[PDB]
Amino acid sequence: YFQGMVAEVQKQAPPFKKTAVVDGIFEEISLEKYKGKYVVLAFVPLAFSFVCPTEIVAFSDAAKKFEDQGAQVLFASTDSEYSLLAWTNLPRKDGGLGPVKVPLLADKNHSLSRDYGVLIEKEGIALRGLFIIDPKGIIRHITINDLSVGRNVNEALRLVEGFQWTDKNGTVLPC
Amino acid sequence: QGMVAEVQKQAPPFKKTAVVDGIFEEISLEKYKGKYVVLAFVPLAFSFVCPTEIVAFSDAAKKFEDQGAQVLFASTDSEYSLLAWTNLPRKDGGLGPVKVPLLADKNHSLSRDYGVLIEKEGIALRGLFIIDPKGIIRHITINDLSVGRNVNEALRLVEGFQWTDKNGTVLPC
Amino acid sequence: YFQGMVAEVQKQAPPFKKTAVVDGIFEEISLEKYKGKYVVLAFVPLAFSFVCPTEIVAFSDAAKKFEDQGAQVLFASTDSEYSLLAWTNLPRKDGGLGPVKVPLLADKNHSLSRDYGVLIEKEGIALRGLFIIDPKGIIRHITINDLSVGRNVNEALRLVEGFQWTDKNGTVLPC
Amino acid sequence: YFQGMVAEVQKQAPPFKKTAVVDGIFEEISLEKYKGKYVVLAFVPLAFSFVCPTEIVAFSDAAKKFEDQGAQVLFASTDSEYSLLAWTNLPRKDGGLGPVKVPLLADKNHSLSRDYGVLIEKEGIALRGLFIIDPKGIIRHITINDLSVGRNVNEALRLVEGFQWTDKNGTVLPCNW
Amino acid sequence: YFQGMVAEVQKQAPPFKKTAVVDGIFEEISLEKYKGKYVVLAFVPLAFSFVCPTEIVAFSDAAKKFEDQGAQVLFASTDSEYSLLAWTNLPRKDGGLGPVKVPLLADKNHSLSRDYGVLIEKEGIALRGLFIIDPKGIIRHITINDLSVGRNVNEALRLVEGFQWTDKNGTV
Amino acid sequence: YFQGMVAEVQKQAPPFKKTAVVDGIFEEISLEKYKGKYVVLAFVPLAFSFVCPTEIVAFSDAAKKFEDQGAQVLFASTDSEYSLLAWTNLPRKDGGLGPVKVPLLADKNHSLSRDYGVLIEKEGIALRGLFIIDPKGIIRHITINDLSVGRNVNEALRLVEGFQWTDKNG
Amino acid sequence: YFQGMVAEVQKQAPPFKKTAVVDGIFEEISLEKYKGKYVVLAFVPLAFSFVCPTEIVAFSDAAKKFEDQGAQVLFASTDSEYSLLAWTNLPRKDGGLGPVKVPLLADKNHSLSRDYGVLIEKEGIALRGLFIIDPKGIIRHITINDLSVGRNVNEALRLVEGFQWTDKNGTVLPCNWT
Amino acid sequence: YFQGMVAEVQKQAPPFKKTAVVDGIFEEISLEKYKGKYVVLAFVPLAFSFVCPTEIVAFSDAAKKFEDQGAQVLFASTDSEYSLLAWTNLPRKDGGLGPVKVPLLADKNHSLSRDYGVLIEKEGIALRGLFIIDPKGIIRHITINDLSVGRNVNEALRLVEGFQWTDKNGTVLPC
Amino acid sequence: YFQGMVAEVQKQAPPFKKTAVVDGIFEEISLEKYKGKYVVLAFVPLAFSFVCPTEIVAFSDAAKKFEDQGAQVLFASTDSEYSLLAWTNLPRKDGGLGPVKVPLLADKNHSLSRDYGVLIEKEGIALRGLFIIDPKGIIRHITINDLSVGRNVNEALRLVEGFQWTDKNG
Amino acid sequence: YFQGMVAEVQKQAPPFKKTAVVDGIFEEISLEKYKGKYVVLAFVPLAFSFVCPTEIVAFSDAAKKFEDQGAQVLFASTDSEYSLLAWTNLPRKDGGLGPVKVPLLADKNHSLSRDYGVLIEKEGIALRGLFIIDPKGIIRHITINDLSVGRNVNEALRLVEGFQWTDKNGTVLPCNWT
Repeated sequence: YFQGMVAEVQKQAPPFKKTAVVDGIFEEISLEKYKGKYVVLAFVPLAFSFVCPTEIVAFSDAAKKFEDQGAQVLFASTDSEYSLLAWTNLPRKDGGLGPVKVPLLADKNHSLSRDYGVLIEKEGIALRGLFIIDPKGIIRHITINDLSVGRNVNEALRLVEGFQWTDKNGTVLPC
Repeated sequence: QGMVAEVQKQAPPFKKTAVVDGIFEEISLEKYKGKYVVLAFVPLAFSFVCPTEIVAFSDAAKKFEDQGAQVLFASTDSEYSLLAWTNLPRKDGGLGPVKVPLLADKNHSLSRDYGVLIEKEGIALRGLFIIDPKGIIRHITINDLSVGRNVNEALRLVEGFQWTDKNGTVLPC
Repeated sequence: YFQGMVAEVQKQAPPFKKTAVVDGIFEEISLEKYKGKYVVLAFVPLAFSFVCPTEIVAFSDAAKKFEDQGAQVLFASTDSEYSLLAWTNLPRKDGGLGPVKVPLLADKNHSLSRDYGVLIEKEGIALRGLFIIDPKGIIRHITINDLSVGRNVNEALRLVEGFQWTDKNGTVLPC
Repeated sequence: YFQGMVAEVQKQAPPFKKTAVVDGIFEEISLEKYKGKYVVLAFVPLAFSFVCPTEIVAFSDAAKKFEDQGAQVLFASTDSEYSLLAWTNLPRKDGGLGPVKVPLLADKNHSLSRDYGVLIEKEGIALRGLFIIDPKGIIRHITINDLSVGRNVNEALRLVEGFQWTDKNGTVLPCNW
Repeated sequence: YFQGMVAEVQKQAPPFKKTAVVDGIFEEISLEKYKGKYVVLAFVPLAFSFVCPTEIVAFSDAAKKFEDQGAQVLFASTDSEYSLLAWTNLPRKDGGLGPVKVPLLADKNHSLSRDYGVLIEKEGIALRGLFIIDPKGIIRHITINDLSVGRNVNEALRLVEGFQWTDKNGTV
Repeated sequence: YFQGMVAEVQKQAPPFKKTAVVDGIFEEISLEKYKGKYVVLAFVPLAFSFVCPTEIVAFSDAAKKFEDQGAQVLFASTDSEYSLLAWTNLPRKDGGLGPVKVPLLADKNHSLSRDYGVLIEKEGIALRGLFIIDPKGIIRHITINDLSVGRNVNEALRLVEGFQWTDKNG
Repeated sequence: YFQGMVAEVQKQAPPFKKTAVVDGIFEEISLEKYKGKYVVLAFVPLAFSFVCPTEIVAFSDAAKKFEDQGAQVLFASTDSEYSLLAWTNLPRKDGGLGPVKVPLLADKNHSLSRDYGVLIEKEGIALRGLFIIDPKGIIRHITINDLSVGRNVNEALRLVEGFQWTDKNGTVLPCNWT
Repeated sequence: YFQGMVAEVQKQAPPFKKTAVVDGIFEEISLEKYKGKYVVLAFVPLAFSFVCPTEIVAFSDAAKKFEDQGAQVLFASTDSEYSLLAWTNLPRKDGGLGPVKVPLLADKNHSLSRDYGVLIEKEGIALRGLFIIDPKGIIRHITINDLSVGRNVNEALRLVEGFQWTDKNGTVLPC
Repeated sequence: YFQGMVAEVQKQAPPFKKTAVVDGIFEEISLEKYKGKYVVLAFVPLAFSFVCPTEIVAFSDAAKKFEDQGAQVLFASTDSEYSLLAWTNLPRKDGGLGPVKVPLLADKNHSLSRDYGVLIEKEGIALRGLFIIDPKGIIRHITINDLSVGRNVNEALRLVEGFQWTDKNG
Repeated sequence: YFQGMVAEVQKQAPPFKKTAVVDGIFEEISLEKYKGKYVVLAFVPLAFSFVCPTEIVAFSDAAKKFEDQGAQVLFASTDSEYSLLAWTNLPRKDGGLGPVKVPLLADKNHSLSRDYGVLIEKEGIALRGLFIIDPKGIIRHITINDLSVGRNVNEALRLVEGFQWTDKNGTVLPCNWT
């Protein structure tokens, strides 16, 4: 990897070091921290708002399903740490997300959304990306949607599992 | 003019020789404006991994016709390679006569332009792209070569936009 | 506005038409709107920031005075239109900014905090500023103050009163 | 600082060395002279301006308040050291500035007002700029009142005195002073 | 030779390394494997054409007639090595090319079709080329035939014979 | 075709104008002249050389077969027109060649042999190039040999007859 | 003449537009205003200085003599028009300039000196140049001296009246006479 | 001094080395030769040129008045050294110059006039310039006369005797 | 011909218009007036030269010799017309060449000297050049000796004497 | 001569190396070969050209007169090596120049004709050149004639000796003496 590249499947993923909200406190999160696992990132338009984050509630509520089986879930938004933290902090009648079981990252300089070729430059928001990274820092799987349609946590899950297994074995189940 | 197919933007036009029911016919992305399109790439003509996903992929046609969507496969393999790979039976690893167009990107323009081309290897990737009737790409999937994509994801995601784009209104939630 | 520059005193203010939360609704707001009036532009901390009860309340209390004396204030920040809303809805007794009587002008794509050169792209945060802009669009009083300081409402209305006086009639006052 | 950056807050202020009128005699002034002790650099538009001289007198009275806090006041304009020295040497009552307790600067070569962004290129004069410079030579505040309005010395004083708080505490105080 | 060049007569042949089919097994045949020997480099464009490729069977059946003079036969095309392998396993009756004793190089990225300059960049295929490369790696020969017919078998022997006799004895 | 390009199969033939020996006398020959017959444009290395005559006599003697099939035969070289004409005068026993029935184009400034890129520049000579041009100005065949072995008489004639059929039929 | 060029004899003189001190009031002086007369353009380094430079006085009295001979004197400096104005309103005995009958131009933005090549960039003053510019706008004569020494006014008038004469006759004079 | 700038006031005199006619012989004159003296460089229009006999003779005649304050005088032109030679031999009485006691700097490839900027590009002669240089190599005064006004022995010298003294004093000089 | 070239045989020697010494006075000559005749331009090292007046008087002496064959003799040097004029008015005792019968041009500003490529930028002088311009404006001949040898006038227009007869004229 | 200068008087003679027809066989000729002698280089357009080859015969039959003085004659043309061969194998009655006493250089890639700029570039031929070259490899004389007129040998010799004689004493000769 060099600085100046956009993420491209099969190639080294751009590294980060960023402030993050973990279980209600501030923590510094990097890609090197998780090297040795797979790391899943998913993007969303807007904090503290509608659009019905079906997929985010799915992943975060499904966080456990990722953890044991060998995957690491990460969220991201172009907000600052204070908005994300406040939006896990506050209750649901205040428009909160409630506490979640996965690490959340604040990219407030846009570096990540720029890195993976998601950011909408005019709107300062992100399309719906889903990217999967391996323990060597390579991006195995990417899905991207427009902002009217959601995710599938189970598709990503089994695909993760499969790529994991096939890496060590080098085979792939037939058909 | 690197077009670089990207989500929520116009689809790059391409015109490529393709097989429609065992006969040579020119297929462009122009034909179906007004209809959805799912453009899916396969690694190799006569690949070595497994036949019987492929037999299941080639079988699904009516499912995108009911909800008003077109299926297309493309590869950097030649038009002829794809044809002959429909003409070989499945027992030998082939296909047989099938109902889906098989696009030939040998010239590398299409696959390059959508960013699924591996420039060193001159082979396609696991790509899948959804293009709406007005030309905007609403979805893309990419997997690493070794594991296949899923027809069910495409089928679901096309109808999500069927209903939501159809209404013209926000939805609860 | 050349499609260039940054920000400079005198020469006409960079125009913008974006969005804002005015009194809890999203009114489409442009600086074009306020031609014929003075406009005072003020930048604020990130959502859910860390500040005392008095300072913040002050400028909401004087919010009405700009409406009175013949001028319009624009709160703005590199924050998001939705997050800010969340930070007015949440009442003060619970730690939220509470209701404010001025527009909160939302720049999440960094346009506003970019034209005026207050954004340090590393932090994604805007430094304090006061820009006096006449009905003609000319930037006259520049203030970069800095993160920690109160936006002085008596200096802001001193500016409104005095500048408006000197261009409205033309005689200064000595000394 | 690299040779042609226009001054920007939080970054090393452009260093200068310039002819200056101090206490009726010529002296060279540069950033490096003042090291850690703060510096307040203020520009004045014109020597022998028709504007009220009072803006200046107050500054002298406030200089001592800047001194007790470990700060230093400075003045600058595109006028040459003869115009500025002539504008101090004439009594306050006769239309000049008379003697004052604060240094001046002769920018006759127009370097500073550029590098610091307070210059009007066509007029070859300075705006009302105010720069507050730190021990390590960092610009944490700038204010520009255009040309029709002078500055507020109690404002600037709270700003110096008040940034010493954030510096020496290492923290930001929403309500403190 | 700088990289980026096109094949030129009396000059070093552009180096290449590819995957190639040998008797139904993958092998990396590169170029250097054959140093010290004439190297017959032939391109056959995309397969599956009505016209009869009977001439290639003359080479394949005569390849022991060739090899005795110290030559290595190679064909190539822009298909994938799995594609080539499929057209190699398909018998000749049903439109394939079943038997071969000669390596078939798959260059789909075009490095081989592009580097010796037999290419149509828009068609992603070559013309019908042949390059005879001496033991030093120099291109001694260039033939290019159009798409309608093909090349000629005895010509290659006549020329390779000629360059053997002339390169050995010095007399022309 | 654009100027500066090199010829190739399927592409327009470069135009040129050159001094040439025709049945013993100078003439200005240009490619556009012969549009409407096939044209076999070949090159040969040097005047008063050794391998050349026995080869050249082959196509030269065939002039009636190529003019019967509606073709025109041309050789070219970087030697001077004078060297070709004198060559044509020198009789095969003592002579290099003997008089001949086919036009011969001498490019002494070297620009032509550049145009089709068969010229070996460092030596200022040309290989044995073989080009077949149709009435539309398209090259249907190319052969590039080295200097030690001649081409063939039968192959060009067989090829011209071969492409005629596909042109007119299918 | 084009923007950015340096003043050179035999070429069109760069025009000028500047705020100037004319008889106690501000007036903007331009070159097109004098077309039909010669213009003697001069420069002085700094207002409110010592050593009572008398070159200026010489160009004032001699300005009377020019207008008698039909020429126009102009100074200039990059001192601001307030410094110059204050220094004209200032009586001479105090170190001031006293009253003056010639226009005095303010170069405050340095645009003119860069075009006649008399500007000192790092010191921000103008050399002592002397340019005689005719109705056609051409420079026939150049005198540049170091700032420390005054010009000879008598030579200025000598040659000025000189080139008006030679311009009328269209031929050189072997021996100057007065 | 950098090659390509055309002299200036206060700036190093361009170095040059040019064959010169001195008292009927050829000698190499470089300005380095005169380091430690003042040097004066004047340009005469031509050789055998039509000019008043009295004006030309008087200027040449004074090398004593320059020597007495320790200064060297030099004339120059673009003609070849042989033409100027013939003009120093050819008696004044005949309409010529006559013998002359100061070197004659002739440059027929024009270098000198180019370095000092008096080269008239399309003529090939220089106007009447006279330059004063001190025992450093700095240019203290520059006069470019038009070709129709000769020099003034008193105006060329007066400034010289003045610079010797104003420099020598090393003290400020009262009004 | 181009603007900025030097000079080349057959590329039409750069024209000019330049002040010339003619029979003792100044007269304006260009390479125009002589269209229709040949012109021989020749350069000499110096004016007032200390070297060899004899060859010089012998050079000037031939004028009618070029008029009879329809040719015009001009010389050129970097000495000014005021520097070069004085050199025809001086007797031998002072080193004078004498009054001469052929025009002598002063190229002081170097335009020509540089144009024809004989100039030495360092020395600021021209080597002895010779050019023959034909009525049609084409350079038919050029000779350039180094400075140590003059011109054989026989070598000067001998070539002209040949060109008259090559033209055939009838 | 920096490799990409064109032949110019007093500058290093361009180095060149060529196959040549000398006395009925080939050979390699270089400028490097002769260092220590002068060299007189002449061009002629083409082989079996129907302008009279009297210019070539002149120097050739005179080759020894350009020798005893310690000089060497060189001919060059754009012809091939077998073109000059065929052109030396015709006796003069047939239009050829027969055997020759001087080296005949064959430049068929033009490097010599391009180096000295005597190429006619569109036609790939040569004008009639004559150049004088010193032992130190520097061109002190150049003559170009059109194709229509030859090059007098005697004049050329006259130009050959004097340069030698004056190089030896470093003294110029005012008035020439055979």
